Amino acid sequence: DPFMEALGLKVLHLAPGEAVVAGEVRADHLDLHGTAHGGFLYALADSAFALASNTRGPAVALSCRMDYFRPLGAGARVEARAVEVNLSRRTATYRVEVVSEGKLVALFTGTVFRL
Amino acid sequence: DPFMEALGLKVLHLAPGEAVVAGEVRADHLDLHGTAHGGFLYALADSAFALASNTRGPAVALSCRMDYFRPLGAGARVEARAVEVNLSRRTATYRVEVVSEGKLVALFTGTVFRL
Amino acid sequence: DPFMEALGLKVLHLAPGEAVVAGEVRADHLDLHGTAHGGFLYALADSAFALASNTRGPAVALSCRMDYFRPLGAGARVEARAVEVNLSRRTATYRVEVVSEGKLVALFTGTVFRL
Amino acid sequence: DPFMEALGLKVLHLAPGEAVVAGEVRADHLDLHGTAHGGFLYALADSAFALASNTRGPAVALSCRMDYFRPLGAGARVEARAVEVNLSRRTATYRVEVVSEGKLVALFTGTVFRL
Ligand SMILES: [Cl-]
Ligand SMILES: [Mg+2]
Repeated sequence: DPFMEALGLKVLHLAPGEAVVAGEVRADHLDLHGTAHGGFLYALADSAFALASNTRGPAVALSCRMDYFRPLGAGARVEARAVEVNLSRRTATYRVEVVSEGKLVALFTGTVFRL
Repeated sequence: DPFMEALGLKVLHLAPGEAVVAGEVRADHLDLHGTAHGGFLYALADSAFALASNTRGPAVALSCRMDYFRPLGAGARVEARAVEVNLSRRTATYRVEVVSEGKLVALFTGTVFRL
Repeated sequence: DPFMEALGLKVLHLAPGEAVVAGEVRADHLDLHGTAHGGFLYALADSAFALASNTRGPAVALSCRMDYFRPLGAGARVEARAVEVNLSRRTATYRVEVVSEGKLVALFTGTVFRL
Repeated sequence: DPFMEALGLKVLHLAPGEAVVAGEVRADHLDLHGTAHGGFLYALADSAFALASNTRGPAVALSCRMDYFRPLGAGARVEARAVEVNLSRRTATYRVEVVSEGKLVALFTGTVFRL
């Protein structure tokens, strides 16, 4: 995955219906506030979401939600843990918890269309 | 904005409560499908969202939704147009339309907490 | 629609990809705070959403988002105005504005899976 | 809660950061398809969401997401089980699972603004 690699993300866990992607907030991931850009944290969660969902077969995202709980400073290590919430014949939904220092710093919810 | 620059995004319009950010889907923005990664398109929309929201004063994102309508291939030019939907004293909501070739390819909805 | 009827909702306008549903905040629509229950406002928006999407053929709702901006008191007349944002072969997305006395009370965003 | 009462909903469990609300899909809860109206299921989840969040002090809902997985028929007994995902100084987020006959019917995600 080009974008994943470009962001320095690594797959730490992969299994049917699940995946964990980890990354560090680098200097090129900060925003106007000096903290982790919302797009970086989303990209992280979305990547885990893409991996987990596609273990069930080709799937494309339809709708995703991202809830942010605490701004992260440069150097933070973040992990996105994707778990399967629902698996239908044409769609599937996953929950992705974004964790840093053992606490949930963001919550991602996404649904895909199964090809 | 470091992440914005790292993704090759440019601000094309800025005004009270609004902003337009544009970018091109580069080789480092593709995903496992060979099309624009969901995180790239979100980062684009989120950047316009951040700019528009912060014209009203310091604001941080609370919850955002991204709805994807068509996968984009390498080289696509994309524009994220942010408009203010609601402005309250402690929160504000924006709609961000992602357009390519004159058509809406994604819809972003986000709410911020005003600092 | 039984639930619509039960809540006293009326279809004011219905055309390709759009619909307007109206209702009044009744005594049986209030929450403890004494204002319009979030579920009532959602039911109103969801009803317009359903009618607008049906104009394109049978479909089932997948994911919906409701953003609340202002509280409504008992007796308020309110409307849900749905418009089509995207129509694809397999899904469709609509925006629904909940309005009362000329003010935007809430914003509903929803996607359906076309059957 | 008037609206809760009107829909026949019952509070089964209420503890710090969590709540369980139960109800039955009645004749006045159906849509045209003859299945549980999306607004009824949302009202159920929203009610548990409200009760769970109130355990932390007064708060108003900002943004909520509802993901529908399975249709429910008339007479079905259903429950909304809310759990706290995040508690911050100014906001809080909850996950609410809508269950019937041991199956996950829908997933509700909501954030409140703490007063
Ligand atoms: Cl959402
Ligand atoms: Mg009644």
